Parts: sequence; structure tokens; C-alpha cells
Amino acid sequence: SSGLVPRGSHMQFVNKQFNYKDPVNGVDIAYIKIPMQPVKAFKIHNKIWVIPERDTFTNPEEGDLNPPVPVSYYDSTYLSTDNEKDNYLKGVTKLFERIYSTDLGRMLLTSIVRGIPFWGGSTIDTELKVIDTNCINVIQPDGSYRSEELNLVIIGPSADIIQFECKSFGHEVLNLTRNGYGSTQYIRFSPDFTFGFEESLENPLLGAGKFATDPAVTLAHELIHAGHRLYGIAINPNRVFKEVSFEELRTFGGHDAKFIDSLQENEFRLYYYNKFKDIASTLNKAKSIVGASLQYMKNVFKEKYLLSEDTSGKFSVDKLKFDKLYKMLTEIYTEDNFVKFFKVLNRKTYLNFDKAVFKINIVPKVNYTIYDGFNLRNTNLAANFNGQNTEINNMNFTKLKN
Ligand SMILES: O=C(/C=C/c1ccc(Cl)cc1Cl)NO
Ligand SMILES: [Zn+2]
Repeated sequence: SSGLVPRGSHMQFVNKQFNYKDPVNGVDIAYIKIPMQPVKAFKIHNKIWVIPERDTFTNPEEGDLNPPVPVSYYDSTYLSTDNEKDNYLKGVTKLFERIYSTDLGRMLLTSIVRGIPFWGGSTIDTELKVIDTNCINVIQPDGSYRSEELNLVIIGPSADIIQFECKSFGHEVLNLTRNGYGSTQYIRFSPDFTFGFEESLENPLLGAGKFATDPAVTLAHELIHAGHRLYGIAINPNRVFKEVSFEELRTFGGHDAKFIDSLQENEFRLYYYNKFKDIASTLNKAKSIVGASLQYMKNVFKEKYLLSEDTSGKFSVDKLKFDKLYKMLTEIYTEDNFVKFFKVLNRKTYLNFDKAVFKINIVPKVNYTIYDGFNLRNTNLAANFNGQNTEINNMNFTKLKN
């Protein structure tokens, strides 16, 4: 019926088949508070939680869901009911399993899980310490709570329902997404809507068709930004063509990313190489830790950053391992490469989308599968990306008014 386990006995990334109504347990279902009344959240994997709520939490200005760019869509009512929250959670779950079904997705999600935000929180130069906004408070059934570090939170969108994004809490002094440290990433995302694009496929009287973006591709896109931002190698959003940012071109990948000139790219690579050397020096100068042995935590970050260690125990950045990690996160993890792996239809450049928004339901296996998306094998929808064609597969896409 839902199709969460097409091969084997159990899901391979997501740890449980949650229902929204499952009681809180303080372990993988808990009321949590972000650095607000608590919100029910689900731990889908080590370091990754899902909050099936509209994001009225992360940005203080954006506390309401009413209307005050090309395409936007508002419904204050979306994701207000337990049934919707259940369907959100199962849809996100399904999309994670779809991403993890690919070699590329397994590489990306591993990198994300391993990309623990750096403990650069001390004003004492020789002391390691967590940064408080890289945690959440996990309330237990008896009301006690513990702070838990995490890497990624998937949350529902704020007022603009199709405004998907990867954001995070800043430091008053540190630029965490651009200094190698990284920070917990919050992805505003809905599996219940998608957007359109036009494509002309190839009998002769077929003009341009109207297709829908596969929401596994959209989520992977945001997961790719999360990877850059967790290893603190995001491109400054003030770097743009004008509009499309360098960071978006990089993340879309394919030919779009080739418009970032190689001289520019060499410059960023060197910049972040030096930021990683700074992290190795800081770890080396560390003498104490607050809030696990110092030796243990240093090693956590040697593991994250692929640091080399001599017989003294001194760390250094290896140039070949740095290049590997940097190339993985920035060149190999791209929307274009996920498109190739999924074998789905996608727009051919970042800006080439329609001002068309659709309600979808990906949870029923009769609508969308982990292996095929909307393009269900052994049906009319396997041919010519007909499952993503909003005319042919009209039952799966309800066009919304912009
Ligand atoms: O790139 C984005 C969002 C992109 C986006 C959001 C909404 C629509 Cl309709 C189309 C697009 Cl390409 N977030 O990282
Ligand atoms: Zn993006």
C-alpha cells in the first residue's frame, strides 16, 4: 500500500516506520524545542530528525502563515492536522528511501551523517565546546530533557509553501557555513507539492509537454546544500549571476556549474583548504573540553574532515584527501547526477521552470514508488516520462492557483 520496503525486510536508511500518533518515547519520538511550545519530532536516522510542522520557529520575522518572485503559493491551513502530519512523515520517509536506493544517495547521506558541526564554541582558544544552536532539547515522557546534537532537520515550509530551502542558525562572529565548521541544517520541504517545467521530448505533432518535478530530486537538491553547509564550504550567497547564485549553479550541477570559471573554483578550493588547516591547528591547540575525552572528540573531527595524524597525535590536512572530500561534496553530489541515477525527467537548467504548482500525494504505492517515482514500470506511465506528464498522469497532479 505505501511501498516503503520494495526489497528486503526493512527500510535501509530510515530506522522505523513511524505513524504520527505513535506515543513519544524520548528516543526516536519526542517533543523537542529548537535553540516556542515543543513540537513532536521523529528521529529517522542518527543525526537526522523530522518535524512535520510548518516552520514558524526558525526565523523570528516569519512567525505566521499568511501572505503579505516568479511562483509562490500560500495556504495557512496546510499541515495543521494529524492526518496531514502523518502523510508528511511517511512521504519524507519514502523520499529518503528513494534517495538511499541509489549509490549516489548512499554516498551523500553518509557524508551528511558524518558531517557533525564543529565544536568551535569556546571563547577560550584552547578549549573545545559545542555550539548551542547545533543542538535541540529532547523532552522525555516524564518531562525531563537532554540536549542532543544533530546534523539535519527536515521541517515543513513557512508561509510560502513552495519556497524550499536549506537554512541554519548563525553565530554572532563565526560564519559557520563558510569557515569549515558547519552547523545543523534545517530543510524547509514539503513532499505534498511540486512545481512544473516545460519540455519538448522528440509523433511529429507533439509540441512542448508540461511536466512535474520529481520531489526526490528536489529533496536531494536541498540535501546537497546541507552537505556543503555541514562541511562549511557553502559559497557566499552574494556571489551571483545577474539572478542565480553560484551556490545554486553548483548544486544543480551539470552544465550550469560550468559557468563558474575554473579560476574562481580554484580560488574557493584554496580558501576552504586553508579553513580546514585552521580547524586542524585549533584541534592541535586544544588542551581541554567542556560539556567524552578531549582525545575522543578530536578524533570525531579527524574522522569528519579526513585529517591525517602523526605519531605525536598532531593533525594535518592531507591535500589529496581534501580534494577528494571537496570534489565529492561539490562536483559529485549534484541535482544533475541524481537525475541521471533516478532516470527521471528534469528541467535542463536551474531557472527554466514553470510558474505552475501542483498538489501531489506520493505516499500511495499506486501513485509513486521508491524505484520509479511517478513513472511506474509496466504501465503507460513508464513510457516518455508519462507519469511526470501532468496531462497524461493528471490524477497525480492538481494544478494550484498561484
Ligand atoms: O533552490 C532552491 C529552490 C528552488 C525553487 C523553489 C520553487 C520553485 Cl517553483 C522552483 C525552484 Cl527551482 N532551494 O535551494
Ligand atoms: Zn538550491
